[PDB]
Amino acid sequence: NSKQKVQMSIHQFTNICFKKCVESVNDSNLSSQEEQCLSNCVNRFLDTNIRIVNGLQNT
Amino acid sequence: SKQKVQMSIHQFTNICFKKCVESVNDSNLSSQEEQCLSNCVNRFLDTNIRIVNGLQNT
Amino acid sequence: SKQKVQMSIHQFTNICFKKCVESVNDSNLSSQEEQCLSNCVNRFLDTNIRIVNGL
Amino acid sequence: ATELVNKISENCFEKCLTSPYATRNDACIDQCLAKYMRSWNVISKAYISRIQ
Amino acid sequence: ATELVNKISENCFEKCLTSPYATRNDACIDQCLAKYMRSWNVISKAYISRIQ
Amino acid sequence: ATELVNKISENCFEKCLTSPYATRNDACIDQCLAKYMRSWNVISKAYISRIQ
Repeated sequence: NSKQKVQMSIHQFTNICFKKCVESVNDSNLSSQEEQCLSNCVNRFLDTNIRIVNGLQNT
Repeated sequence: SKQKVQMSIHQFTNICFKKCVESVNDSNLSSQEEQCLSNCVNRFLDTNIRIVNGLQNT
Repeated sequence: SKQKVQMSIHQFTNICFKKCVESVNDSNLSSQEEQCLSNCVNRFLDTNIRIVNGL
Repeated sequence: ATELVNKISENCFEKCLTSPYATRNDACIDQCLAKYMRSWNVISKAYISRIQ
Repeated sequence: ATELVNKISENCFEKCLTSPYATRNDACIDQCLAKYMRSWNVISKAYISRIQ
Repeated sequence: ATELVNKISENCFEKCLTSPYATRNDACIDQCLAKYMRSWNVISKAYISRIQ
């Protein structure tokens, strides 16, 4: 791996996904719903990257 | 400035794509969205000049 | 200091201008949108401190 | 050339997927990619025709 | 164009122009520029007055 | 390192404060910070489990 880059991406993903999944701050606890949205969001984002990069070669 | 062509085109594309493409249903640009896309770039460039002129005017 | 001040002012301006300047139809800032503008900067700085202390 | 990848990803993520992001939707991404590259071409054309 | 120039352009583009972007609107941009520089002044003033 | 601080600030600024930016909503910021760091943990976990 690369310790430095491992952090890098996590910051960016967190920044994108937090906006999209944390709709409001009323308690300090993450709900069931917003925790799963958060991990789906990251995965779905990675899936997109691969789809895009694969697609940029073939085509 | 063979690199600065890419760098701007990337950025304009990013701004204009958001503003002119209201949905992805086919892999094609319609006429309306194609003209919006070129207007958007031109209008943007016009703005830059107006701003920079205005900054040295002031 | 010299450069770093400008860079913050640029970004604060960029954030706050969006949030406070709703519709342009003259070149004057009103009394209201002027106070929103200065509040916005202060409130932003307060937030930074709260966050960094908290971290 | 590689940051590009991230911007398309963002743009296409916003238009093809929604909270809670359960269902993967690759038909929409492919289209969105295609649509994106066509947009790029039009903008670069418009842009260059302006630098005389 | 410098970092500042581009951000004003973006801000004023958003507030003075709408799709399909056929019709230019220079009067609005000039105002928006003026209004932008006044905003800058107010923010820098507020900012410096808070450096202790 | 410090870049993080600014992004949390932006995110929490957007969710806790709305123009006219009159009053300090500190209770909300604290929560938002707490909620932000929990989000970070979940993403890093999801992320690392992917790269296996």
